[PDB]
Amino acid sequence: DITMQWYQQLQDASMQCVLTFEGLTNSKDSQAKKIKMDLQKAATIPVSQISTIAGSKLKEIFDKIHSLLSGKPVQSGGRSVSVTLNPQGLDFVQYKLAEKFVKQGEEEVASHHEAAFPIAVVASGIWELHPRVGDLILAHLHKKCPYSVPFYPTFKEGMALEDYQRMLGYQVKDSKVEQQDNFLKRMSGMIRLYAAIIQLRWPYGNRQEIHPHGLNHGWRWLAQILNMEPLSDVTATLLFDFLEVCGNALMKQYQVQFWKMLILIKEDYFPRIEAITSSGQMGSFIRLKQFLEKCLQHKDIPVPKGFLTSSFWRS
Amino acid sequence: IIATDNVLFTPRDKLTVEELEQFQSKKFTLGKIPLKPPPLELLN
Amino acid sequence: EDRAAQSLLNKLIRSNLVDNTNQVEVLQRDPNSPLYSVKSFEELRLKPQLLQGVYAMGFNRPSKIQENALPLMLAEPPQNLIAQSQSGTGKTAAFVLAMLSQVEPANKYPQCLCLSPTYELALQTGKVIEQMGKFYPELKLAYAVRGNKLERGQKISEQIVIGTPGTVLDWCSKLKFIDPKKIKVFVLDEADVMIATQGHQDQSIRIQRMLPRNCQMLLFSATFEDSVWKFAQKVVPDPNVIKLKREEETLDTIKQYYVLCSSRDEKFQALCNLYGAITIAQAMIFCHTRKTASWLAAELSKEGHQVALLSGEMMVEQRAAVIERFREGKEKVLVTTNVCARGIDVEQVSVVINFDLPVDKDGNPDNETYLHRIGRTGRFGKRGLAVNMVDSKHSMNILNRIQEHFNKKIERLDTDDLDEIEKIAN
Ligand SMILES: Nc1ncnc2c1ncn2[C@@H]1O[C@H](COP(=O)(O)OP(=O)(O)NP(=O)(O)O)[C@@H](O)[C@H]1O
Ligand SMILES: [Mg+2]
Repeated sequence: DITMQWYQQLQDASMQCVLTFEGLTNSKDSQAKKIKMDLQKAATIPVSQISTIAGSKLKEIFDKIHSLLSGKPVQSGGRSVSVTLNPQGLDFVQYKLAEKFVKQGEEEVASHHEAAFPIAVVASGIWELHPRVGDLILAHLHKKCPYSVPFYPTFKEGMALEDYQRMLGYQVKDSKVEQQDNFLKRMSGMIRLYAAIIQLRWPYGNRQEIHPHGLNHGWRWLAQILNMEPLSDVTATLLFDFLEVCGNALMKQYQVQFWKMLILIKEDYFPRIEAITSSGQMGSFIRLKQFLEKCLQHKDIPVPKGFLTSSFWRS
Repeated sequence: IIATDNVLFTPRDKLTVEELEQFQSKKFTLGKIPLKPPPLELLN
Repeated sequence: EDRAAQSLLNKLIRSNLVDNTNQVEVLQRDPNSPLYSVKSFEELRLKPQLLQGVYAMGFNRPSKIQENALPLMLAEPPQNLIAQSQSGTGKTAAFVLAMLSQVEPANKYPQCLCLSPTYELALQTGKVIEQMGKFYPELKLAYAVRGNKLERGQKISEQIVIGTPGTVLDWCSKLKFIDPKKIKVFVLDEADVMIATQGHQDQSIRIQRMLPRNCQMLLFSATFEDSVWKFAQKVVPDPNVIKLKREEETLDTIKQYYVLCSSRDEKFQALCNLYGAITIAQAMIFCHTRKTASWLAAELSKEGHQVALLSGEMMVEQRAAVIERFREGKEKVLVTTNVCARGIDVEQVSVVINFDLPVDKDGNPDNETYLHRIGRTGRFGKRGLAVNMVDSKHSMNILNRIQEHFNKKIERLDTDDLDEIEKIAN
């Protein structure tokens, strides 16, 4: 409940932000849509630009966002734009910026696991300079993927199924329901992003402050889920791609205590899945063992494929 | 002018007796993993 | 013409099988003979050093085409084969495995001969040999291609040979570098491209005729053309035939759209305005003119946008490097023109943009190009996106004609009214 209470604090706190700019969105005037247009535009694109080419140009995106959020003018397509145009713009750009980071993790990272780090660092860095934006991230990240909280949504009695699938985070429309395959990835990419943000820190600026969402939340995550009964395909998948991304940073931090947690899932939580998963979904559970059978004997969890190297930073 | 500190590890304070005994075992007990991170003392 | 190059680029960028859900047809010469089918490498009972190499390079179990091809080739007596399956199904890995099994370790002379249309393609096939047969000490390979100048009187000691068609002929006959009567296996890789040169077809046959009769004849082709099938029969006598229908790709799971724009600067404004509207990871943009592409990519870069540019002047290996970076995420958008325009398999692509419509020469819709271009995104149920830029009524005329062929509505997109754009693909 400590988590569920904290889970609601962020959710209804975001709803407060949905309403603080209420009127900027619900405006149909010509100028009223031009403003709403140019802000969301020049606030959600730099995040889409985040590449793996070089940390040298990755600073441009960071600075362009810091200027935008801090109020300075920012060069957009055509004429420059700033938040100073509207008082509601700030509390609006912070909302749309937050969704983009999870969205970039939703689509890009799900497909391309390595892009999780060059996006996280910018997020983990903007989180420091502007803590308000971070709670908004934790807001959107949590609803779109309640498994990141982590809490498994329980079935409320007397309710239709399509109502319940939406709660699980499945994208659903009038008649279309998102397949499981094209759903599982959307959740991988989200927690692979989450597993990257907690271990990375923005190098530039020389800040003595501390990580806003510390690697402590990575321990609780693994703990909080390993103490409850696993879902068939969701757990054994999410449990893997979280450890692949953040299992190297946790091994260094909580040296022996982390290993204990691994020799548990090996002999206490693996049986908890062999029965739960049917023969038609053992795909995820198999990767999870192939991942640990090595790591346990190798005494080492490989650094995640895609980690930003020194070369990436200087270059 | 102050600069705050961290919470990566949890002090020996704020740590229940059931949790202290978990961190001290050579094996964890299924379903009773402490939520709070371990202390600096027992990284072994 | 450009089929050899397309094959070459397809080799350099292919990272794994192209999965297929069509069942393989088998046309065994003696139908009375039961069908040969395998589901794992253990069943074939390969040599230890050979199976060691197979598992070494990442193969868990035979591919769909290999489930029928491998046993048929390893069966006794030696049975010939003509295989037809699209590029990327495992054809090359198949006859490389077959070769290394039939060879004898101690005998220092050519026992297996492969014909590749070109020198570059020969190298790629050679690389698969070196990998799969890395656990075969003393087993070497010799490249019998133009440019491999050799001194008269020399005798080859390699147990395998690979070379272009015109030169391999010289090796065996006039220069006496090879004795054809010791060849136990013969392959003609990529017959689909082999026929593109009239000289190659004749030179390949003449070589095939100098071989013994007990020599296992093998031929492979990506396409099912008639000119191929007519050519394959002349090369492989008393043959078996294996066919695998090309994976048909559809638009069932893609949402198609388009935008009306007055000029290029509006097509560009239309594109930039979209980027803030929806989740867009990486996307491709196909243009009509090389002058326009270089402009667009420049205009894109100018806005602080990481873009990759594919142009025809670039070498083949250079095209691959840009593509590889594109897959690695180094570049987030690829603007191309006539270079690899059918469809490139980059997985993190969320949107396909047709800055100009896929136009065939003569000014008609290029439906094959349009289908493959989007067929790549959204296979086996993935959701993709398609946006067509219309700059005139003639371009608009083509759009409805494409809409006719595929029977899917390409709905209108107004790049204004963000609310609508957010709804486009999520
Ligand atoms: N059994 C297998 N398991 C996994 N990957 C495989 C297997 N067989 C082949 N591959 C890989 O799939 C890709 C295509 O292999 P290849 O043999 O070149 O196919 P394709 O028929 O052969 N191409 P092409 O020669 O142009 O018609 C390569 O990257 C191989 O390493
Ligand atoms: Mg081949």
